[PDB]
Amino acid sequence: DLRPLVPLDGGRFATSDLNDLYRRVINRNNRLKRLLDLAAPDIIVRNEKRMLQEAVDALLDNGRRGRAITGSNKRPLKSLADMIKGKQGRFRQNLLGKR
Amino acid sequence: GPEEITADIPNVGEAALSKLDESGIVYIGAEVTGGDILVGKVTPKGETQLTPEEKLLRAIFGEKASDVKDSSLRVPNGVSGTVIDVQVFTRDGVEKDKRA
Amino acid sequence: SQLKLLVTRGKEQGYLTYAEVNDHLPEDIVDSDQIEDIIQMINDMGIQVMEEAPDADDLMNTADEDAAEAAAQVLSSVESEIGRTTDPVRMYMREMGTVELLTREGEIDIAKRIEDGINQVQCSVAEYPEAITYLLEQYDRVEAEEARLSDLITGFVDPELAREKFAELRAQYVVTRDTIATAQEEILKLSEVFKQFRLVPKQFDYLVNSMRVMMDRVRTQERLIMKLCVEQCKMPKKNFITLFTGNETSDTWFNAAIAMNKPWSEKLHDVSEEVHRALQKLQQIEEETGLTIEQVKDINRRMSIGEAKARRAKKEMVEANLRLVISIAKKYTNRGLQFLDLIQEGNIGLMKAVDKFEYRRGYKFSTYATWWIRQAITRSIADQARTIRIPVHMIETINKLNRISRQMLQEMGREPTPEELAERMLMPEDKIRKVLKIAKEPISMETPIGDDEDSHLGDFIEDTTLELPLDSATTESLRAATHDVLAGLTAREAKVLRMRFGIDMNTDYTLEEVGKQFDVTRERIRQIEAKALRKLRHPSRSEVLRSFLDD
Amino acid sequence: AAFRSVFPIQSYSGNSELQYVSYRLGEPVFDVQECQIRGVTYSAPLRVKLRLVIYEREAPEGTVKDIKEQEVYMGEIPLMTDNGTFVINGTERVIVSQLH
Amino acid sequence: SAAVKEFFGSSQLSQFMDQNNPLSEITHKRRISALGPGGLTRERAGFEV
Amino acid sequence: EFDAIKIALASPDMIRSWSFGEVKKPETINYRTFK
Repeated sequence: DLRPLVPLDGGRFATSDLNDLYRRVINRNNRLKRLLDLAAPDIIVRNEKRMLQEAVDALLDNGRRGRAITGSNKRPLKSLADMIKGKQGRFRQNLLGKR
Repeated sequence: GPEEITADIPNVGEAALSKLDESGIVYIGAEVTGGDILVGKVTPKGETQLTPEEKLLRAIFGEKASDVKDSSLRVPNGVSGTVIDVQVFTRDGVEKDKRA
Repeated sequence: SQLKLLVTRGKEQGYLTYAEVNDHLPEDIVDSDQIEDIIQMINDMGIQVMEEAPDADDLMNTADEDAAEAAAQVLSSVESEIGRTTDPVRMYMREMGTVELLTREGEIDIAKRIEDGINQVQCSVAEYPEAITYLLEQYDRVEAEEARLSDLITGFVDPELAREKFAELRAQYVVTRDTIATAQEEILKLSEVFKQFRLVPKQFDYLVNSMRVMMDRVRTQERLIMKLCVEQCKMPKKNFITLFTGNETSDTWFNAAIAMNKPWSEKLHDVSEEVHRALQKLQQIEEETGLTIEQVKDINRRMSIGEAKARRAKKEMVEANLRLVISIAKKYTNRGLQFLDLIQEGNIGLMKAVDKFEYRRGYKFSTYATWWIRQAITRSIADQARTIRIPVHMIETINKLNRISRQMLQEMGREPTPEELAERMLMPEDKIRKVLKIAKEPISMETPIGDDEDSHLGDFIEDTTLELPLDSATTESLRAATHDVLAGLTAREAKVLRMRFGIDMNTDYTLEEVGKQFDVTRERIRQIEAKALRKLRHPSRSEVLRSFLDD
Repeated sequence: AAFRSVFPIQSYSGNSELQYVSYRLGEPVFDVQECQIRGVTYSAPLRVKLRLVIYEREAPEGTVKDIKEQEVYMGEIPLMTDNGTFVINGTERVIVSQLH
Repeated sequence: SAAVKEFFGSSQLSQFMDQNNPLSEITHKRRISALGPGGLTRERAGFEV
Repeated sequence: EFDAIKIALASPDMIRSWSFGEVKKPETINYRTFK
C-alpha cells in the first residue's frame, strides 16, 4: 500500500516507480539464480552479478553513481532515498507541513 | 458491470426527484441549488457483507440493502442556478436512452 | 594537477562555471560520462558548478567537512585512472572483446572435444553396475508397461529388437555378474556393447547424479575417517595416506592404527568408535553399490575428468557465439527490456544452444544458435516487459492491432474506429475494446502535473475504501441503540436475538446451536426469534431504530 | 518553404528522387462550434502531391524513365480562427509570440 | 502530425485564451512572452531581460 | 507510549524477521481479474 498500483479511471493503472525497480531487481535475481543452477561460464554470470548490483543500487538510491535508470516516461524514477531524502522526500513536506 | 443513469436511485425520497425526468437527466429550465441531483447515476455494489446489529435492524424492518449504490451528479454545494442546456454524448455501441 | 588547483579556484571564488570546469579538466577525457561523474564529485564537496556568472550577489555552506578531503582524494585519483567501472554495459563489451572472435571452423574441433569429453563420462557410467542395473530393471519395467517404453531413450543408436537386445544385455549381464577372476572380461565387453545406447535425458541425469550420491556416501565415510582421526584425533596426514589410503575396507589400517603403538596411535581410542562403525558402513557399502570401493571411486573420478573437459570447451563455444549474441540482441532494444537484460537472456539461450548442438548436420553453428537466441530473447521481452504481465498471445493480438491501426490511419483517411477494426480484423469488437484497454501501460504516480506546488499525480488519489468518520460514529451509535433496545426485552428474547445475529459477541449461531444453549429444538428458537422481532418492530422500541434506516 | 528545404529527397545516389510538386489544405471535418462541442482539435487535412521518379543505373546522369505520382497525407495542421485563436481540444487556445 | 500536434497542444506558448473580457482576449493575443522552448527560463534570466 | 528511537544496521536475520514471506516472482496483478 506504500507503493500501490491503484486503478485509475479507464483501466489505466497508476503506480509508483518502486514496483518497476522491484521488478528490475527480482528479474535479475532470479536470472542469476538460474545461471548459478546452469553452471554458466563465469563471464555471463559476472555480467549478471553486475546487472543485479546496478538494479539494487538503483533501487536504493537511483542517480547516485551510474546515470540513474530512467523509467518509461524518459524520467529518472524515484527510489527509497528520494521518497526519504531531498526537498521532496518524507522528511520535508508531509513530515513538516500537511493539509 | 455498467453504470446506469436511470431516474430511480436508492435511498432518496420522491421529493428530491421532482426535477429529474424519467430518463434520469434534469429538465432544461429547472431551478436547482446545492445538493439536488442533476443526473441520476448508480454503480453496482457487490457485495456489501454487512455488520452485526445492522443485520438485526434490517431484519426488524424487512428492508433489503440494494445491490447498487448511487453516484449521481449533484450540484456542487453553494451553487444555485438554472439548468440552461444538457447534451448527451453516447458511445457508439450503446443505444440512446429517451433523453438522448 | 590542474584539477587540484581548479578545486582551490572554485573554493576561493565560492563557485565554478562550466567554463572553468571545462578549462581545468584533463585534456584526455573523451567519455563525457567521466566529466559527469567528476563534476558531480566536485559539487558534492562544493562548489556547485552553475553554468554562468551568478552567485554575484547571493551570499546565501552545507559542504562540510569530511567529504571535502575524501572528494579531493577521489578527484586527484580520477586522473590516475582512465575510468570507468561505472557502466556495466561497457565493461561487458570489453569483457567479450577480450575473447578473440576467431573460431573459424575451430568450432567443429571443440565440438568433437565436447563429444569425446562427454563419453569418458559415458564409459564411467558403463563401469557403474548400479546405473546399468537400473537400466535393466527399467527395461523389464517398461516392457511390462510400468511406463511408456520410450521412458528409457530419446531415440537409440524396433520394439522386439529393443527388448531382445536388452535381453542379450540381460544374458551378457548375468555372465558378467555371477562370474565373481572372471568378471573382468565379461563386465568389460558388456560395457563395450552397452556404450551403443541413447538414454532419456532425465534418466541419464538421475542415474548419474545417484552415481554421484553413491560415491559421495563413500566420500562421507572417508570424511568420517579423515577429520575424526587426522584432524581431530591428530592422526598423521602421512599416516592417513599410508595405512587407510590403499586398503579402506579391511581392519588393518584403523584397527591396526591404534595398534601401531605410537604417540599418534594409542590416542585413537576416543574417536575409535565412529571409525569402527564407518568400517562397517563402507564394508557393506562395497556391496551396496555393487563393487568394492576404489573401483567405482576412480571410475567416477574419470567421470569428473570427462565432465570437466566437456564444460571447459563449451565455455569457449559460448563466448565465441556471444560475440554474435550481442549483435542479435541489439535489434530488440526499445521493446521494454533494457539492453543488458536482453543480452543476458540471449546468453541463457546461447548456453541452451551449445548444449544441444551437432556438427553432424554439416551446417554453420551461427544459424542454429541464432534461432535459439532470438526465440529466448523474445520470450524474455514478452514475459517481463510490463508492470502487469499480459500473456504472449495477447501481445500478438496487440501487435496486430497496432499494425492495422497505423495502416487504416493512412488508408481510410482520418483514423481507425474500433467498430472499423472489428471488421478489418476477424474479431468480435469487444475483444478489440478489451485488448485496447489491456495493452496500455501504467501512469507513474509520481508524474508531476505542472502546478504550483509541483505535487505529482500520486497525491490526488483519494482512498475509496476508508469509512467516513461520520459513518463509524453512526454505527457506534447503532451499537448503542441496539443494545438499548435489547435491554428492554426479556432475557430469553434478548439472548436469542444476540446469539442469532452476531450482536456484540463472536460468531452468530445457527438455530440448532441456540437450542443446544437452551435445550430446545430449533423450532422453539425460531418461535422465540420471531416473537422478539415482532416485539421490536413496533415503535416505542423502534422509532430511533427505524430512523437509522435514513430514507 | 518547409517542403523545398527537404525536397527533392534523393536516394544515396540511387537514381531515384522523390520530388515535391505542391500541397493543399483539406477541408475541415468540423467547424469550430462542432469542434468545441465534441472536444476535437479544429484543423485541416494536408494533402501533398509527391512524385517518385526513377532512373535505371545506366545513363545519362540518371535517365528519368519510370516515374509515378500520388497525393499523400502528411498530418493535420490546426487552424487559426477569424480572431486568431485555435481550438485544440475544444478549448480555445492562443499561441503567444516568443521573444528569442 | 505528432510533432506539430504536441507543439500546438502542449507547450508554454500555447495557453488558454484568457477570455473573461474582450480586452483580455485582445491583449492575450498581442503578447510577447520571453519564455518557452527556444527562450530563456525564469532562473537563468534573471534581470538581463 | 515510547521513548528514544534506535537506528542501526540490520542483519539478514532481522530482515527475515521483519518480513512475512519471500517475494520470488516479479509479477504484480492478473491483468484480467485484477486479484
